[PDB]
Amino acid sequence: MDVLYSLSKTLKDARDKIVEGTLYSNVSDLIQQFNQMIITMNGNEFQTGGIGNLPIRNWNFNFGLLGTTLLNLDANYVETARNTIDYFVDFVDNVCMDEMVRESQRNGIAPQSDSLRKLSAIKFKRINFDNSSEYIENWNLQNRRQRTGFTFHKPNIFPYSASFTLNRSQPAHDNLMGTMWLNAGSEIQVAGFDYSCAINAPANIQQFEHIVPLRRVLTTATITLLPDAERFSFPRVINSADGATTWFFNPVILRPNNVEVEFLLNGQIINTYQARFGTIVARNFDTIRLSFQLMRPPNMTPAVAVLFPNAQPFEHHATVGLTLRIESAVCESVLADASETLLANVTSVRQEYAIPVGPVFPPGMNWTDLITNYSPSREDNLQRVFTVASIRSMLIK
Amino acid sequence: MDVLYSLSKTLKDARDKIVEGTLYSNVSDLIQQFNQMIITMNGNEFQTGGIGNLPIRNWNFNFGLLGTTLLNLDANYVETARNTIDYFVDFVDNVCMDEMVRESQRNGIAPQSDSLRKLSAIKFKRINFDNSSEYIENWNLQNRRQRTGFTFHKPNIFPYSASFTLNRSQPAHDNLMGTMWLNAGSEIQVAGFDYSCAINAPANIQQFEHIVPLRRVLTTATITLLPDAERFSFPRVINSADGATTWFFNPVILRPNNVEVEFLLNGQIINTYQARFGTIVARNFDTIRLSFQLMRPPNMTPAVAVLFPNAQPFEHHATVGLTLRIESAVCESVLADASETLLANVTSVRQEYAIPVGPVFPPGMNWTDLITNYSPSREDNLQRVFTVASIRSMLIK
Amino acid sequence: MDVLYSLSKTLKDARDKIVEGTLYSNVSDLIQQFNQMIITMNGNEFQTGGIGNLPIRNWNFNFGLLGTTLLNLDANYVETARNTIDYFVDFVDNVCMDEMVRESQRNGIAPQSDSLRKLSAIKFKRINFDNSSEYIENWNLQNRRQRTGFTFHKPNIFPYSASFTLNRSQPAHDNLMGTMWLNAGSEIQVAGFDYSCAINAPANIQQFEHIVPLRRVLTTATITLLPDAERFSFPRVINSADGATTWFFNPVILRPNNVEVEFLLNGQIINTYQARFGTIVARNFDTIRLSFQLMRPPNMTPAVAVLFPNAQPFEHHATVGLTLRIESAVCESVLADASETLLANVTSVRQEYAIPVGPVFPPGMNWTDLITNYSPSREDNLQRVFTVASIRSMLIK
Amino acid sequence: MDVLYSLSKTLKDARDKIVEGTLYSNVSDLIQQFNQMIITMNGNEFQTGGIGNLPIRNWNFNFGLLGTTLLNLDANYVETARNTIDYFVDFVDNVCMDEMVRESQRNGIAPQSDSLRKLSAIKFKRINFDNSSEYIENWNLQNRRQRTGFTFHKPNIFPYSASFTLNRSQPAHDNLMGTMWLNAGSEIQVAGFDYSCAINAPANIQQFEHIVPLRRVLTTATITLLPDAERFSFPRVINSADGATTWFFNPVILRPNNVEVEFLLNGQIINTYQARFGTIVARNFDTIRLSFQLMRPPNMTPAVAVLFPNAQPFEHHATVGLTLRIESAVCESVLADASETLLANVTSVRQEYAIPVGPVFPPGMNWTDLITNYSPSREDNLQRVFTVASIRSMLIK
Amino acid sequence: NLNDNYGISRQQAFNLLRSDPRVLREFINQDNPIIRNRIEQLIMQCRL
Repeated sequence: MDVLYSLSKTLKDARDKIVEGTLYSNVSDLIQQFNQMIITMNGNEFQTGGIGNLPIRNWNFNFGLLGTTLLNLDANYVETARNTIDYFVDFVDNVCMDEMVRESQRNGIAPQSDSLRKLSAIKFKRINFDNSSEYIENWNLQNRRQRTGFTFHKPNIFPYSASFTLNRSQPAHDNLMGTMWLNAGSEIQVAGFDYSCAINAPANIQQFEHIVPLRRVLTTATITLLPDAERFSFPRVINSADGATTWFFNPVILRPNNVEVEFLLNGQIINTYQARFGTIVARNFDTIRLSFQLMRPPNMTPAVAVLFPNAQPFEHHATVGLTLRIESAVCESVLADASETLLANVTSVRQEYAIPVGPVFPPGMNWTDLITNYSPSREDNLQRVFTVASIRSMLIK
Repeated sequence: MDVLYSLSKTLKDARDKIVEGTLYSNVSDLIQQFNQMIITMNGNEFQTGGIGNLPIRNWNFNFGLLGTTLLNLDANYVETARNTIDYFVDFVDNVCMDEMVRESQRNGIAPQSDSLRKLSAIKFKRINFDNSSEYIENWNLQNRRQRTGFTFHKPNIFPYSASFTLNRSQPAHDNLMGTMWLNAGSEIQVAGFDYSCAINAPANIQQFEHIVPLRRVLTTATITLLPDAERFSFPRVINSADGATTWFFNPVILRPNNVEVEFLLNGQIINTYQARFGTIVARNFDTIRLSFQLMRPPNMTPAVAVLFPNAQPFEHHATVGLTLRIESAVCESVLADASETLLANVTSVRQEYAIPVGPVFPPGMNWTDLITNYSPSREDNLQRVFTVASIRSMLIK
Repeated sequence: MDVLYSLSKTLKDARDKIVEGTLYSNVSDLIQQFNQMIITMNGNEFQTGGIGNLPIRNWNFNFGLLGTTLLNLDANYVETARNTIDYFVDFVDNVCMDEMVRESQRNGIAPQSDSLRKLSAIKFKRINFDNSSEYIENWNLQNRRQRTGFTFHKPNIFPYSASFTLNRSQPAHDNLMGTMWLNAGSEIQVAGFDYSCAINAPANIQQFEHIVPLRRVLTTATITLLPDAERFSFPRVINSADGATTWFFNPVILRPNNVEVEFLLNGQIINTYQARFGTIVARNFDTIRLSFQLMRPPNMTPAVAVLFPNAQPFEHHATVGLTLRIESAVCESVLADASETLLANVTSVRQEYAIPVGPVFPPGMNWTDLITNYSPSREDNLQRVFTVASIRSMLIK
Repeated sequence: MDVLYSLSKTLKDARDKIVEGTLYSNVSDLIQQFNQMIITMNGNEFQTGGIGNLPIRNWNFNFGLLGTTLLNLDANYVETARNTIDYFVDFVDNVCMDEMVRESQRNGIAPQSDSLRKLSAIKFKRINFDNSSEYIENWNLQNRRQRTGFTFHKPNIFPYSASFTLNRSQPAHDNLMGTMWLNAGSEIQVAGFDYSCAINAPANIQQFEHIVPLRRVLTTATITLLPDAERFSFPRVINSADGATTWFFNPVILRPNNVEVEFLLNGQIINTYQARFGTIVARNFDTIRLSFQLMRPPNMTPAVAVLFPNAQPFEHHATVGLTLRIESAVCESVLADASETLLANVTSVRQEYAIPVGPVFPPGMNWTDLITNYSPSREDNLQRVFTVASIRSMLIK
Repeated sequence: NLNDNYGISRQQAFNLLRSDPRVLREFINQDNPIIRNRIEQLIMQCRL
């Protein structure tokens, strides 16, 4: 692994640092890096590719030492070098690819494709520059059994879930009361709905309590909370509890009350916020419980009194709505993130060549069905492939 | 202040560069820098803690140096290194916790923790390794009395407020005309509503001009202007200005025509756009003025002409809506953003060890309360906290 | 162009690193390269301005040689350095701005300002630092014709185009069957709507088919798909084709059934998604097709029959929508975004000095008018001005 | 790639220059390059054939160097060269073809033959006599990032589509109004027709529009414009749109008035011409609009008043039209003219060697489908094939 | 708007400030959407 990112960084600095006219002093360490590497490469022969329909490639390391140059090197060396550089980037691209599609229920935090295992031999230890990007550093830290870190702009952690619970339900469905929630992407939209507007609940107050569990634990998150749900506030026709008929829903939305947001971890109240809207901060949690109250209007105006008679026939139903968007977060484990395309690069290199997907990943790299069945083993596999994909990004856009 | 970033960037260089496998000429000058730092530290003593649950810690300096004879790195090297690095990261983090929870009524340009107080002393200035980070560069060139910049994505700069203006109000609240707005995060949703639908107004036209002042100077605003008002397009039971009554609102949207926008700077026309949608740019402004007309369709269709009769009663009320979203900007004062965590980190570290609410920050790091009543003194103190939060973010995760 | 990025990074490194106190070898190389820049640039006139109302300045270079004989840094050295770098940054930004508002129709990547035209002479190609950042990296690369790439978050690819089409029409507009959509920024929201709910069509399912064609082949994009018309969910009063009649559309929402999204390229089908929701990844596409079915419920409980009378007079209409957001990607051409600041600077610097519009660029750099007619010459001119904007973007933010 | 053009021209110069009797000084360059070639080409083997019907042929190089100390040439020397010339020209031909057949979905500007793939190495870069033909030059220019240029005589840029359009239709065709137009080869002929001769219409004027977009912009066009439709001037029997019956056409020609031809660029007027025929010029255009008004004549001799009876039954039909012809042009891409055998030769050889259809070239080289969806990858492969075919052309006959 | 996004020369400008027909008409003939939109604003603001 370490070999991979070391060589990728040295090839990147090669592609980006050899331009005509620089002092010979800004490049001396670089050319000596390259020379050490190639000296190690003189003698190595490699065979790779061939799982799926991937091509079989044979690589032969036969080039001599780079050219020693004057004060300011000239374009001849540039061309001679970048030729072998093209060949080297081809090699490493096919390397990342051959590594990208392999999976195993057992170990596999470590390399699995035998080519990298050859790279795992002590003979390739001399070839190593450093690590500068995050993921390799968290790799080495997990190699040290310590804490890790990953900063996501809108992390994607929620499992696709459009589902509702029933409290007051009739086989005819015109006296409903309950709570309907949409979990999706990096968003949660909950809505507590009632048809009688709490005429029979004491104090003209109806309680709602809802709880979302996540599969992995986040850290130090920033979360925006807006007090009107923006997905459930319009009329709808909704399927049945048995999946065999349909009912109607005409909404009216009010400001909620007793909006109480708790960030929990194993039965301990880690954070609690009362009626605070806008962006909030949470120090450490893995589950979120929302509690709120739908209050019958203490007084009402003539237009309103047509909204909640004390009778049974109803043509508008009340609802409070709450939307929650995790703007940015930090996680210790590896999660597919918004800004980077690491998930995207992985799935693209998985699909583009019709590779029959592994025995533990989902069919076709479906991500939400994956996190629904997200395991520690799957966590680690995704971690390694994300590592190698971030490597791939380094040399081929 | 610079001294601390120098220390921590060097500590980052240690964490990143001295890992078995490097040629010594690749770290040589780094090694000299690190030994110079450690020398400069031998000869002083520090004390920390002393407010909130933050404990006092007494820090000494009597250390050993790292070898400079190595040609290729061995493990015992980085072992003895991490030995000292543990102490140094503990020290820098303790310094951060200490200073983050301090204040000054004015002149917040200076730290108030004994640590930095003695730490900016003359005998310490030898360690100015570099100013690689962005915020430290801003801080430096600020010391030199110069113009700066910071590039933020979807910052939270608008003052949060959920309120509404009526221009024609009747107590019974069955014939009303006015303007509604919502300003939060980087969103402004603004709408104008008419019950007469401008059937009695001169020229079959209604005008709304809405003025949103920005509290801090912006530069290079990329905005999206879109013809909807999403949160303002569904029935509502709103409290009136009575503080004792409640009124009804059922909207329908017409096309907001002659939509004209003016981005002003201290009161001079700077950017002025007219009947243009999608993406838009403003260069340098401090307030926004939105002028738009509402117009009754001179042509109709039966289903239309029923809802908008020539009489005074009214059941549907016309409304025009505009959406303004500020995607990314460059600012000249420190701001809370949608892509970093400084605000979050500082709020966390304040709440953690029971910091009694001091005499400067508004209570509870309520960002909206802070921004709505912005002040130069407070922006100074927040600049301090954000630079040092960035400092902290480098080492500890 | 490379000489401009050279000078830019020269000045940026001089602004951040060299301050009094550090170790000399830590800056010595940088000082040597800066001094060579000086030695070679002194003794040549540079005439900026000479079009429009932008000021017409002259530039002369005779700055001395900053000392390399020191080992530790004195206040006077950095004093001179700042006094000189002020001059230099003013020069670089003025020449940048001048190159900004120039164009051509032939050789759209060629130098256009007299300063740069003089400067790209080979006797200034002996001072070039590196190519570190992204935009000049891609410029140099596409000059050598390897594969290209720019990383975009929220790539505003489509124009704004609020259009709709009718499949079954009426002169009274009371039996509409068709589609509406809003496509702009990064977002697409397309909805298919019906009035008779397939009470005449075979099998009680109504088909809708919709296309969106792109103008550049994107690459490796994550896309979120959500099952709703998030901007077509409220009663509407809309013009007909010739704008002589206004029709009334009052929606009710169902689920979209047999949702079939197809990413097509080059007259071939590339990738599919059927009944998968939430986030997805697509490798390589230039056209999106959305084929979706609207189904009638088989059973209806008391609430529904009023929503759908089996006879021809209808009040409430059924509709199903799709929301499609391309989260992030990498483009092989240049585009704007919501997370960078290139477009804004381009537009501002063009807006200020009242430059007479050129024969090639569209007025006001109107982005949507550009995208509707993306032509290769304009593209290469974009790329040029965006590299120049990045250059400016490191020097005076 | 370059090496193949070099070799072809080299052998061409051999064929045209190396003839008995001359001064060896006259051929110095030629024999110098030839000996360089044989220096490079010994010690290696090349393979072709296998794909399609091309038989696998192996090729070697063992010929010895050629004399230089002569004074005047003898046919002995000539055939001494010619026996090698034959082998080499045949090998050139075969490599040309084995490249010609090849096509792939990705990266098509590069070659696809392992022959050319081996040719790309440094060992072959010694070989170059000259690059002075037009197509290799445009090649090297689209390599050097300069404005490319392809001159053409009578280009076949308009795709083939002969269809008509109606504005008013009777199921029996006793009352019509519409247009016909055929755009073939390099010319277009449009003709708008009415049966009423616009008697009922307002102010005795009937408008006609017709637009044509091109899939590749042109430059410095010298267009010819003749007002007529010789192709639509004789009584026709034409098939309806649905396909069950036909309709009649007996038109009578008038001359069109206020003929406006508008050559627009990206929705910007560049050339506009009214009240004028003959040869006109367009500097930079890609979108042609022909708009013309038919005016019912002012006053008519009785034989004419018989033609257009003011009552409803029509016994003759009115028509006015235009013809636009492209003689010479200049473009950014590759095109099909009426004076080059590139398109001819490539189609012919693909047929003769009977290559199956591949996913880039549509079946049967039908230039219609070729130019219908002209797009990047197709363009690149077409440039490649035209280039290599031109390479072939000078020698094959 | 006009001076910003359309770069009229000083001559055209001083004509405008006079409300000079030459420049207004030639600009409409060049179809700047801004000028036509202003004149349409004026037209519509006539509500007899």
